[PDB]
Amino acid sequence: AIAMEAAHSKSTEECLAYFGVSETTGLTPDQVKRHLEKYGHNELPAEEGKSLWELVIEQFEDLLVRILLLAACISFVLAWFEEGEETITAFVEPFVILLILIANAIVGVWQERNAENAIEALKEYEPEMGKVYRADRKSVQRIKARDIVPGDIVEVAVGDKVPADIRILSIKSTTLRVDQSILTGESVSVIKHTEPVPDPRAVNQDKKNMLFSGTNIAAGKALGIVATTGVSTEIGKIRDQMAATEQDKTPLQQKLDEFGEQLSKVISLICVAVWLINIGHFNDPVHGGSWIRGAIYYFKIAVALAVAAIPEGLPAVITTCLALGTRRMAKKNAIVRSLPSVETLGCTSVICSDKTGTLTTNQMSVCKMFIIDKVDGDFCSLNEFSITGSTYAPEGEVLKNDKPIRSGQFDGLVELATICALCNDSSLDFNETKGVYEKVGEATETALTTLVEKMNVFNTEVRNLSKVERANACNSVIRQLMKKEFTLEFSRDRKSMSVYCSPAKSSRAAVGNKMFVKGAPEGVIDRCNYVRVGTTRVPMTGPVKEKILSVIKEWGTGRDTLRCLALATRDTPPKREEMVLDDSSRFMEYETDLTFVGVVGMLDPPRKEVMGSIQLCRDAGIRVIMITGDNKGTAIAICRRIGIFGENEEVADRAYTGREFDDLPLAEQREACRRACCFARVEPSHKSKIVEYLQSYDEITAMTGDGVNDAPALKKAEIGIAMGSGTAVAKTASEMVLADDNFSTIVAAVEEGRAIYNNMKQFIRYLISSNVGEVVCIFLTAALGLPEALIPVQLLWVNLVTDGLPATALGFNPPDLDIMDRPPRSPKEPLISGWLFFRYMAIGGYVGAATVGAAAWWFMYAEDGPGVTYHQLTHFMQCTEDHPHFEGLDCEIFEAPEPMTMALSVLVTIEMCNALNSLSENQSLMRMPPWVNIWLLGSICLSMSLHFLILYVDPLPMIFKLKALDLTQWLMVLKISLPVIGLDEILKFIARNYLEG
Ligand SMILES: Nc1ncnc2c1ncn2[C@@H]1O[C@H](COP(=O)(O)O)[C@H]2OC3(O[C@H]21)C([N+](=O)[O-])=CC([N+](=O)[O-])C=C3[N+](=O)[O-]
Ligand SMILES: [Mg+2]
Ligand SMILES: [Mg+2]
Ligand code: NA
Repeated sequence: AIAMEAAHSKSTEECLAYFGVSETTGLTPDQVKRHLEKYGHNELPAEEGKSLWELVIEQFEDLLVRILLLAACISFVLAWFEEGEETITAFVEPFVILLILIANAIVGVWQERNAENAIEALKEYEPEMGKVYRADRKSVQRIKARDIVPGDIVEVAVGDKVPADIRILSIKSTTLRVDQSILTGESVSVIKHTEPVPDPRAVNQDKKNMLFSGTNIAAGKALGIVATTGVSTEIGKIRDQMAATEQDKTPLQQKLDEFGEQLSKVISLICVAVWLINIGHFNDPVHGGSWIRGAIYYFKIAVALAVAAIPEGLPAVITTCLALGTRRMAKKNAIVRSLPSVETLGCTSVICSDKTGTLTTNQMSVCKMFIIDKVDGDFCSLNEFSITGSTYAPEGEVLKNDKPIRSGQFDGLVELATICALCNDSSLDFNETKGVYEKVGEATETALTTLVEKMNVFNTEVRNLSKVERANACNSVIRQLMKKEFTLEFSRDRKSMSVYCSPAKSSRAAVGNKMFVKGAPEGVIDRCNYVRVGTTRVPMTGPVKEKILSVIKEWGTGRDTLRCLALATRDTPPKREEMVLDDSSRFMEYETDLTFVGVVGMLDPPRKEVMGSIQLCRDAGIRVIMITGDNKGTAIAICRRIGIFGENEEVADRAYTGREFDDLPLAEQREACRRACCFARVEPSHKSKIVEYLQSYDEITAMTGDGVNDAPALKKAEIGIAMGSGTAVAKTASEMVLADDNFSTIVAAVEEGRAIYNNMKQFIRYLISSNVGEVVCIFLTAALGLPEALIPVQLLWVNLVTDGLPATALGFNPPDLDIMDRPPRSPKEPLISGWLFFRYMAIGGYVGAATVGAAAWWFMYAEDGPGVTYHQLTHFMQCTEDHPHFEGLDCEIFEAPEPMTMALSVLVTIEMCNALNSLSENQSLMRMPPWVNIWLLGSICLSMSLHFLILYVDPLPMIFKLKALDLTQWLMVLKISLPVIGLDEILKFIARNYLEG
């Protein structure tokens, strides 16, 4: 018994005992190390996978490979029992088949392993984490879930993942709800308690005092103690049940297997059609005149073709593509959770992004602020100000009219600054490490803390105070004046919050306790009946309200697009008891009969790149919808400002608020979505509905989200996008995660999606095309009787290079060139277009011709070379027998190692040229010089060394039936290959200047 048995049936002390730790200290470095060695890291077994060798063996089991590797033994164990003994070639022949076949598996394992690596390494970008308490310090630590030792103290809050099996110690919140969907199969969140369950053998649905490793905190916060980790996890003892869940294949991978297998069919027919037509040649003297031998040799030709020219692993290539793709993506702060996601991402047609934080920086600060100044019936003067310093740091002055003043010398600004600090839940904190201050709570509010500290409306000291105390200086001071009794926080219905305070130097304070109100101006204003003019209060007249509002609009609608709130108090607050501090609806009741003090106005600029990334979207034909927390006015403004909306365009109907939407009928809602770009003050549901309608127009939609309650809409979206600083519960629902929470990154991701598509297309063209040619060649020698240009072994070598090195080097092609200037790709369109197929044949076929051509040339038009048998090079089987056409031509010439070291000498170089045509799908080599993909270029040279080496190191060429050639002859190779560069080039030009899309 290594595990703590039935903690579900124990008390909190019985659990704090078994390991021995306090919920203040946590596990000491000692016990940390001790449990780390006795129980081990909280993670599954480092499963091995397989060995190279064994995998190679597995690959050696094909119908064709078993057949061929045997059909070569027959022709060898026969070439020994004949009459005419020169056995060396037939001896080494089936062995080379073996060596080559092995080298197939070599690259096989090589590339798959490469694909496997780009999978695992994705997880390095987003490790598992959790909050713990250990003896080190009394603060909250975060660590990788593998670093959690069964025994330490775990902290869980709204949006986190239970990193281990914990027994609940303290329900920090009030109602603890847990998303156990992954294990218990119960999506609906369950409530949790600290009472001990009786039955130790109780089912999960009963152990409602336990939190399971992989379940998600849905509502509230909690503390607990770890009982088991590693494999003994309630989930870990089930993960042995299913190890293989890659159940599903993208419609693209599908469409590809469909086509590629369908090609396998044609490749097979025009294979046993090659062997079949050569039946009258089963009795030739060279075959010892044996039907059996005849069928053996040509059977080798057909099968050898089958084995090479057949597509070795199409589904693998897609994989190679995504692997490599996701690697670049993740490197760009685009963490792609699912694989199919990426394929889809290319087709992204719509992007729903949130303004706050994603489209803007969220560097919250207060730009301007105003208060009433003089009121005389219709005369109403304002006090406009400006506060310098966009930072969260209190390093700025409060200008008035471009001249700095002293906030304190205005009573309006006094009450103002107080409201701020006393309506503030967050505050600041100087950080020593980074050497800067940082928010502590909601940034909206913090910017307020900053303002107060900048205002210093009590002239308190600063320079003599440390940069640590400095941060909460004036704030503390304001707390010294007022005691925060209770708070009535926000509610999207009334749009505000209030606090309640009593004076400092006062014990019997009846008419000394006040109420501080901060909320959106819209509303806060309408519930104001008085206006504070310095330390006075005059009745809140129409005209005043009228002006107040005019400014608020100027600011919000201005080239500053300012989020501004209105601050006010209640001098006549209901009895410290008359308030029932429970019901939200009642809270607005108490927040009436107010005095309007002032209006702050605040900024959170849009990320620099954004403008550009949006303009780009327009180019790539993608649509962009901003969802924001601002009113329609400000939202439209922001939209105009960042290029979502034009400077002058009529947006009347292209932007909605939650309300407006809801006040629409559904048939018209669906209608809106088709042209909407800006949504404001919407509810979490609205997202999902928006997505819905966007689907209804066959849009591929990216949806940003980061809230627990976002999860449904994200999940409904084609591409869910969760923020890196978002709920993990949100991320579990999303297809991709934004490391840098940036809208610009989204856009880059989409671009990458498109580029990957291209690379997939590149690896394909060159594959399929090369192989097309690989067949036509061997079919021509069969359709013309020509002494075959390549023999089985020669062909399997070339193949074993073409799809071995220069092929994989295409996995290193850079992105294309007009990739973003075209409209988004449709998931509906076919993988290989009609024109593309033709392109494949054109090149492919061409390669066969220049393969038999290379032979044809060394004979008929054989310059300075033997043969020169102009006509009837066709029949060569009529030579030993019917030789009245023989003239200075020995028969053993159609068996010369020259036409071979021509065909093959050309093919290998033609494949190099083809590899270069496959840099860009449509873009010329003039626009995309071949010196662009260094790696590919490298493969060429490597391959070239092997070709030379199989011609110049005697063991090789002899065994391969190949004699090297002179320069006067290499010229023919080039003069015969390079025309492909040009042919494809021509074709690309038509695809380019005629069928752009
Ligand atoms: N559905 C909605 N309907 C109306 N207003 C909303 C809505 N959603 C958010 N808001 C308000 O829009 C703002 C968010 O940007 P975003 O990132 O959300 O797009 C939010 O700021 C405050 O109320 C919020 C707020 N608060 O806790 O959330 C507290 C406030 N306070 O009293 O201190 C004031 C808010 N305010 O808007 O004035
Ligand atoms: Mg092949
Ligand atoms: Mg938000
Ligand atoms: Na989803």
